[PDB]
Amino acid sequence: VGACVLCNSQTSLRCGACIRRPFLCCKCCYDHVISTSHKLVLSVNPYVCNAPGCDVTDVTQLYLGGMSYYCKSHKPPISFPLCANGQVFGLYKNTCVGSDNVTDFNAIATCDWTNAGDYILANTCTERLKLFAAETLKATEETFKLSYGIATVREVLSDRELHLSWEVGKPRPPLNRNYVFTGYRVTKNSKVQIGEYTFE
Amino acid sequence: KGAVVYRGTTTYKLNVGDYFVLTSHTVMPLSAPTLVPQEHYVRITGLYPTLNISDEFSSNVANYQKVGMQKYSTLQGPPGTGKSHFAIGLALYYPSARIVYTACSHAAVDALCEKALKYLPIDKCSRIIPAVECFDKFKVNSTLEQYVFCTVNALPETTADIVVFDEISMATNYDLSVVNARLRAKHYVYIGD
Amino acid sequence: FSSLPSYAAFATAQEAYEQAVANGDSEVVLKKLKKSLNVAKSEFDRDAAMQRKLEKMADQAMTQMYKQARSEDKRAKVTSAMQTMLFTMLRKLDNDALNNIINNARDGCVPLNIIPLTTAAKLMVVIPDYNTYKNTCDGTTFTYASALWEIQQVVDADSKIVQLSEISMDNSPNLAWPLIVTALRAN
Amino acid sequence: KMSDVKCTSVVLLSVLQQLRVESSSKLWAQCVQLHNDILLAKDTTEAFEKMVSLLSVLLSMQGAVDINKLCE
RNA sequence: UGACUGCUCCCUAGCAUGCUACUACCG
RNA sequence: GCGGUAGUAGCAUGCUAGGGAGCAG
Ligand SMILES: [Zn+2]
Ligand SMILES: [Zn+2]
Ligand SMILES: [Zn+2]
Repeated sequence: VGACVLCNSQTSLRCGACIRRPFLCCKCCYDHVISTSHKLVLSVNPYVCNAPGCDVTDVTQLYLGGMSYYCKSHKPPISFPLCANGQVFGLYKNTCVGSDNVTDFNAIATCDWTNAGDYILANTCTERLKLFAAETLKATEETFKLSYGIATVREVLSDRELHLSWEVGKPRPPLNRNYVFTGYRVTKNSKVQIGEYTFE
Repeated sequence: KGAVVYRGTTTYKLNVGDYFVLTSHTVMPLSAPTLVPQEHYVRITGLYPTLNISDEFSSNVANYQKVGMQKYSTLQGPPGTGKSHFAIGLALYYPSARIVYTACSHAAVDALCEKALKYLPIDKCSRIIPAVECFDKFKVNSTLEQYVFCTVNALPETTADIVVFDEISMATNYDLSVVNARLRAKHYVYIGD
Repeated sequence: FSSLPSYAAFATAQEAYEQAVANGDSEVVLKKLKKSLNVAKSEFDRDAAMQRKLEKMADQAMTQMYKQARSEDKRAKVTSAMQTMLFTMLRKLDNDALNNIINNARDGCVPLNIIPLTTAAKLMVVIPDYNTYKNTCDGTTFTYASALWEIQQVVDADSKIVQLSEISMDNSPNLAWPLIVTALRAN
Repeated sequence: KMSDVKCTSVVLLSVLQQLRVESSSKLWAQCVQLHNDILLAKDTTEAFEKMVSLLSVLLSMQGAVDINKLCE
């Protein structure tokens, strides 16, 4: 329950399909849902069909039912679509402002952070959008650098000479001091104080 | 069949009412595939290159080099064409890879162990004894060891880099799946044709 | 709903209704037209009452099947957890003295209250005050349950290691007092 | 007044429990005794003395900022 | 870490029964 | 111009399920 990211409006809705779960008010969250593939938004409880064994997450297919949210195939007779009238149902559904400027958010949310357009949009947008873009960029970087396994060293060699390998199909990580490895060595159970290293 | 001759190295006295049945096991579901698809590596990776090389088998250095470029490989040779000691000489050419030996028969491991003790060290090699006639002078419960000898029937979960499966003719796809599920490695070596 | 034969009948009924409205047909033709659409509505009432009921029944059955599958998964998980608990607590039994007392029984059956009293390699003593400490756990070694126990660790209710020198008459009020002394079997 | 001091004892023991006072067996036992005696007290003199004794536990720690919480 | 039983309120969902509501079939 | 039979929907009753909560021994 906080201010919206793209609209600075009080909201309890986090876009579940996004990375950092940004706070979005009803209108702008609906715009993000209909203009991208981010068909999952969170609340005090996640927007998902609470009927057991169901796998729908799309807010468009999700309808408010009883004390929980359901889908057309699992809705009670008293059914209420979550995303309707240009806004997804939730708290502050009446005290809402919204913003017509939702194209930038929909573009930056689905970007892989591999094109210069993402950097241009991050440098040219609202301050809240710029901060969200920076946070998501850091999250993507740390998830791409953690998308591999544990580099295992099986032998010990002389000083300043180690044959470090990579994973199966993993590209070569930056050999410069751009990434400073800060792990935690495990003796038998606990991971603590591997030390500070700088690969060169 | 030689009133049936038994090919056992031990002795036993039978009693009244004792019967022998063709006891089989329960085939568990097979998850692991036979082999992962191959891919051409640019460099010799996955195995640690050591600055000292073995000149004991000059006609196998090229074979080891070519194996180090392929994910899974198999050499087509007649029986006795270095079939029993190819992996043994590989474990000494590069003493930096977890070499795991396995066979489709428990009685065929004697041929493997005949010269392995002369070539590979005896002290640093051991065999896990489950709770049919093999060496018992080894050290049991040696989970962390460079060289591991065991059978698919009682093979616990472990990891390695190079796995050699001798006598590939008598092993079926189920046996291959069992070998790949009990032991998980990025390389698989098949000896035979 | 959208692929039933009644849809074509309804379309034909609507076309006939439009033709009658434009031409201005007789009352008998209008009644016959109504008897067609209205009993095609009878057919579709059934297709929206028995088929819709079958869809609800299928959804209910699928939900029950999902619940049963989740129950079986929970049963498997609980079975594995209980089996692992039994197998990891059996391995701490020290079956040497356990077999020594079991085989010494009349028929291999013993009361449960004596197994920890005879074959437990670790004794934990909870002491509420120093007056009971000096009687029971005096010194670095003490005798209890027809055996000799040597203290390896003493802790308080805060689970803080307290040394034997700290258990004094004057130092008693400076310690949390359910003192838990752990001892090992002597031999 | 008496109900007021008993409720203050309740909230004070609540904040003490939130401050991991129960990690100290002696301190938590003393706090529990004081809190239960305040609730069982019949006069607002013994209860207030025990309330001062219990509040001394909160004031004895550095885990609570006393200046910030006194906003008046 | 969160027992057994009993009674009572509130919300929702689906199903059995009393109506009400209109189209036409049938004589 | 007829009794409807039916039907299917606002309304009512009940029965069940699910959730939240209160008291009692
Ligand atoms: Zn917004
Ligand atoms: Zn999103
Ligand atoms: Zn559903």
